[PDB]
Amino acid sequence: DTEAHVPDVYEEVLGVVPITTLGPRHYCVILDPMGPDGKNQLGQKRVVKG
Amino acid sequence: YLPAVFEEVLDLVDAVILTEKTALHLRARQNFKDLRGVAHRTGEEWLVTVQ
Repeated sequence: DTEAHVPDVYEEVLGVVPITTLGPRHYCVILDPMGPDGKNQLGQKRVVKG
Repeated sequence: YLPAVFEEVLDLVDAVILTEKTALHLRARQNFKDLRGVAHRTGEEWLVTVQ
């Protein structure tokens, strides 16, 4: 979207998140991931690999 | 908003933050009709969400 984003007056910077990368032999269990609605499906956990 | 001759200005109330993760649980202090057009009694507690 924007490689250099200026913190807007309407935005507070909570932090910067490093990319979580899964190797060819790796999986992670994402606690509380969104569905397609963009809303946090808490409690759930989605295993992501590959 | 330029205050009138009678309006004593109180604190600036900001809109609460409502994402689908959260819902605002509030109690009506008295009979009125909300912005959505729903009659509420003098203490009925309901939820306002992103919907």
